[PDB]
Amino acid sequence: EDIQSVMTEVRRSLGEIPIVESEIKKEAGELKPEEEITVGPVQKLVTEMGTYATQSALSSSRPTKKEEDRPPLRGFLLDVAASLATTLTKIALFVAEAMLLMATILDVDRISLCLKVLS
Amino acid sequence: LYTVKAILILDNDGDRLFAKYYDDTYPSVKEQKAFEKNIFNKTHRTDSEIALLEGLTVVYKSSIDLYFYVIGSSYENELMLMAVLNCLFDSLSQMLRKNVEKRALLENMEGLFLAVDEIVDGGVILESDPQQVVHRVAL
Amino acid sequence: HLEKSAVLQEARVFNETPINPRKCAHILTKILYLINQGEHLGTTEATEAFFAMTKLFQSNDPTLRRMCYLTIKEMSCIAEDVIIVTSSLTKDMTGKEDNYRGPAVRALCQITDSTMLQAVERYMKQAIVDKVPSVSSSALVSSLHLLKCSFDVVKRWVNEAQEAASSDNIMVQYHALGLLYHVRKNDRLAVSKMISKFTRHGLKSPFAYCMMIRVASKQLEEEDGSRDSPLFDFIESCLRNKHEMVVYEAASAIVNLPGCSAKELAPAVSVLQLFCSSPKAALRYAAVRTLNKVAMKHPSAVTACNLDLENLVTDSNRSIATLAITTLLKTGSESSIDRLMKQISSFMSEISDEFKVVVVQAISALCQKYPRKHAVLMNFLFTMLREEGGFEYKRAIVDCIISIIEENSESKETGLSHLCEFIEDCEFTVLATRILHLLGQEGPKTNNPSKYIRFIYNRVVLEHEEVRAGAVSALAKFGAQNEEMLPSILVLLKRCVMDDDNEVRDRATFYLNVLEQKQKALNAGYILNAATRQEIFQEQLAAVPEFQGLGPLFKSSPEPVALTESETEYVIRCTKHTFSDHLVFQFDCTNTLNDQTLENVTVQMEPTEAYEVLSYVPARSLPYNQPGTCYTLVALPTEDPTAVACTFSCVMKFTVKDCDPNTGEIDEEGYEDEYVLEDLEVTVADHIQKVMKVNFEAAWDEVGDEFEKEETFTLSTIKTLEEAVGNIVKFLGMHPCERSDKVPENKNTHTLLLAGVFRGGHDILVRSRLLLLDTVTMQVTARSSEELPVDIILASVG
Repeated sequence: EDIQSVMTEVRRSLGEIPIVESEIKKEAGELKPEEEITVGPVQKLVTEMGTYATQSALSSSRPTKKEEDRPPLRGFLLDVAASLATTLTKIALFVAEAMLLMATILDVDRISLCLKVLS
Repeated sequence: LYTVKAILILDNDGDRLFAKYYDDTYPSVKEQKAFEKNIFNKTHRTDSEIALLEGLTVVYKSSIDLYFYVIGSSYENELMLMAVLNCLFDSLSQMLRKNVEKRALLENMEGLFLAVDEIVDGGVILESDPQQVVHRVAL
Repeated sequence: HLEKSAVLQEARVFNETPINPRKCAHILTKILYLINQGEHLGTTEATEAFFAMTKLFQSNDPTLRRMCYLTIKEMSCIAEDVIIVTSSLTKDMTGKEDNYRGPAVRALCQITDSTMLQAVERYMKQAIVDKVPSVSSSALVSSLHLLKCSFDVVKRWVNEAQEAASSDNIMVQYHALGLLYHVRKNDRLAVSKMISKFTRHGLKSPFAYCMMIRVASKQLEEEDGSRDSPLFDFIESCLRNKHEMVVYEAASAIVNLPGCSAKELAPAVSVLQLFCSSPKAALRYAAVRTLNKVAMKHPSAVTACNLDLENLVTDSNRSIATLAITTLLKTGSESSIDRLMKQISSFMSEISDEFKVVVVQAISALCQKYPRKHAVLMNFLFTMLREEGGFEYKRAIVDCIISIIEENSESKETGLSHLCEFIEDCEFTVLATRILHLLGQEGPKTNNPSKYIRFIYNRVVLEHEEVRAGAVSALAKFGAQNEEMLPSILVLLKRCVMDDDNEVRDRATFYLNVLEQKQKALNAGYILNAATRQEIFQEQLAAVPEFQGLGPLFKSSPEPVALTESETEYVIRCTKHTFSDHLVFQFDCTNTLNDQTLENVTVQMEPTEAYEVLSYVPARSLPYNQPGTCYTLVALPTEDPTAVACTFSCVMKFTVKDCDPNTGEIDEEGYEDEYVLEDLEVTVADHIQKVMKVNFEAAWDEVGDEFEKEETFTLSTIKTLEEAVGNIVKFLGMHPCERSDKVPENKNTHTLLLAGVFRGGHDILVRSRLLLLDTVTMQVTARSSEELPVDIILASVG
C-alpha cells in the first residue's frame, strides 16, 4: 500500500507525457496484495476509480502517439483459492464510494477545462 | 451570392491589411492567419491562373506590390469571379490614377475601404464594373 | 499600430466645430483601421463611442454621413441599441440626399426587431420599389440579413409582392432572382408557371441566367419534364452569346449517352473543348473530373487522345497540371505512353506548378484504378513511385496500401515482394506501423511461408524495440492459424529467437511469460480477439386490446395503398392484413403538415361486398412526419356467396389542432373538420397462400365436384388471352399450372389450371381453359374448397 500511495502521488505530481500499460502490468504480478486484503465490490470500485483515471486520460485525444493499446489481457488483468480469484476477476470484467470517486474523476475532461481556462 | 468568405488584401509578408470576411463561419484571427499561412506561404506571391483550394475557388491575384485574395467556392464560374477581381485592380488604378502599391497602401486605406463596400457587400456581389462607380463616387 | 486608447480620449475632438472633414475623418479612420485589422472591446465603450459620435450630427457633411455608416456598419449581428438614429433615418427619408439614405437602412437589418420592424413598412414597400435603380439596390440588400433573422415579415406580401420584381436593368435583373433562390426554396409550382415567364423572355444578365441554370439543372436530374424543347431552347441559349460562362456551365452536366445523347451536343461541346483547351476557361480542368464526367464508350474514347495530349504536353498552368491528371485518367491510357510520361513526370512532379499536390490527387486516383491490381503496373508504378519519389510518396502510400487492401489483392506475392523489399530501402518507420497492423491480421490465409518469415525476420532486423515488436504482434493472428508448415515449428521459433535488452528483454520474456501463462492454444484464442409473415403482423397488431376478434394472419396485402395521395399533409399509406377470422387494416403514416397534428382521429370505413363491421379505430394523436397507428377491424364471413372482398369508404375525422413547432401548446380546445378518406378495396391475395396441390389430380376434379361455377365468354373482336391474362395472374396471385403456364411472345392454346388457398382455411381453386379456335371462347372454372371463392374468383380475377 505504501508503494501504491507513492505511485498515485507521483502520478499526480507529473502529468506532461509518457507511456506504460506495460508498467501497469509490471506492478501487478501474477497475484499481489491490494486493498485491505479484499473489499470485494468496493474493491471492484477500487480498481474502477484508480484505473478509470488512467483511462479517462486515455480516452481523451492525442498528439504524438504514446502507444496504441493492446490491453486485451488488460481486461482480465483488471478482473482452489487461485481459481476462485480468477472467477471473481472474470465476473468483474465501500465499493459504491469507490465508484462515485471514479465518476467524479472522469483525464481528458480535466485537460479540456485547463485549456478553457488558458483561453 | 452571400458568397465572399473573405476578401482580403494581403500583403505578401502573409500580412493582411484588409480582410473582410464578408461571410464567415470560422474564426480566430490566428486561424485566419494560419489558414492564410498554409496557402499564402505556399503560393508565396506566386499565384496561379486558377486555384481551387478546398473545392472552393480561390481567386487570388498578386499586383506588383500586393496580394489579393478572394475566397469563394468552386461553385461559381471563373470568368465572372475574376471579373470582379479585375474590377478591383483596374478601377483603383484609373480612378486614383494609380493601382495598388505597398506605398499606396501605407498612405491611406480608406479608399479601398470605400470602394470595397460599394462593390461587394458580404456574400453577394452587388457590382463588378468600374464606371458606374466612377460616376457614383466622387470623393 | 492599433490600440483603442488614444481614440477614446481623443473623442474630445468632437468638442471642436473647427475641424476639417479630413481631420476628423482620419481620426475616425483610425478607429476603423484597428478594427479593419481587428480589435475587440466593451460595449460600454462602444456605446459611449456612439454617443460621442452621435453627438456630432448637425451637418450634412457628406463625408460625415458616410463614415458613420461604416462605423455602424461595423456593428450589425452583434450591435448595441437601434433607436438612436431613427430620426436620422427618417430625415433621409423625407430628405433627398438620396445617396446616403440607402446605406443606412442596409445596416439595420441584421440588427433589427419586430416592433421596430413595424416602422418602415408602408414606406418601405414603396422604397424597395422606388425609383432609380440605384436606390432600389440599396434597399434590397438590407433584407437579406434580416432574412437571416427572418424576412417572412416580408414574405407575406407576396402575391402581390413579386410582381414589382419586374425589371429593366440587367444588373438588377440578375439580382432579383437570387432573392428568388430563397423564393423558389419556398416554391417549386410557382416556378413552373413562372418559368414560362423566365422561359417567356430572353434574359439580360449572364448572371441571371446562371442561377437559373443551377436550378434548371437541378430540375433536370430526374428529368425536368420534356426538356426536349426547353432543353433545346436553353441549349441555344447556353450555347452562344457574348458571355462564355453559360455555354460551359451547360456543357459539363449535359453529356447523356451511355448509349445516349451525343448528337449536336458532342460537336458543340467539341467547339468548346477545343476552344477552352488552352486556358480560355482554366475552368476546363475541373469538369473532366466529374462535372463533365468521362468513362467513355469504345470508339468515342479513341477520339479523345489529342486534347489530352495537348495538356499532357504543355505541362503548365496550375489549371493545366490538374487537367492533365483528370483527362488522362478519365479517358484512360495505353501502357506505352505511360512510359514516356514516367520520365516526364520524373522531372515534373516536384514543383512544376507544385505538381505534387495534383499528382497526389492523381495518385489517389491511380491507387484506385489499380489498387494493387494490374499489379504489373502496380509494381512498375511502385518502382517508379519510390524512385521518382522526393519523399512525397509516403502520403500516397497511405492511400496506396489502402487500395491494395480494398481489392484484397492477390498478386500479393509479388506485390508484397516489391513492398517488402523496397520499403526496406525506402524507409519511414511510420509506414511500417500501418502496414504492420494490417499484415498483423492477414498472415497464413496467404501462404508462402518461408518468404514471409524471411521477410519478417528482416523487419525485426532493424533496431527499435518498437520495429522489432511488430513482427511478434502480427504474428499472433498468424501463429495461431499456422500455415503450410507452422505449428510445430511455431512452437520451436519463439525459442530460437529471443532477446534481452531489458524491456526489450521483457518483451521477449513477457510474450513468453504470457505464453507461459496460457495453454498456447487457449492463449491464442483469447488474445487474438395461414400464419404468414403477415401472422407476425397478427401478433404486431396484438399489443392493442380493443379487439373485437382477430385470428392469426393468413396472408397480407398484395399491395399497401396510400390512402392519402402524394405528399399530402395527412399522408397515408395503409397496409391490409388477413387472418382466418378477421381482417385489420392498420394504417401507416405521416400526418404531414407541420400545420397540423390530428387529434381525435378514428377511421371510417363503410362496405359493399361483405364483412361484419365490428369497429373504426383511430390513433389518439398524430403529429407531423411520424407514424402512429389507427386501425379499422372487421370479421370475415367465409361461406357466403359474396363476403370478404369489399370496398370500404373512408372518411378521416379529427379535431384539427394547429402547431407551434418551436415550442407548441397542447390544449383541450381545437375544432374538427373531416376530410375524405380513400377507399380500401380488399383483394383476393391479402388472404391467400398460392400453392401447388396436395392432390392435384384428384383435387382438381374434386374441387369441381363440390364446387364449381362457371362463366363463358366468346371473344369476337380480339383473339388474345392477354387482356384476360393481365387480370388473372396478377389479381388472384396464384400460380398458373399443370405445366400449363408458359407461353412465349406467342403460343397457340392456354390453360392455367391455377393455385392457392383462401382464408378461413378453405381453398379457392381455378381452372381456366382458354380455348382458341381462332376466336377465343373460354371456360373459366372456379372450383373451391370455400363457397365464397367460386363466385369471387370469377369476379375477382377482373
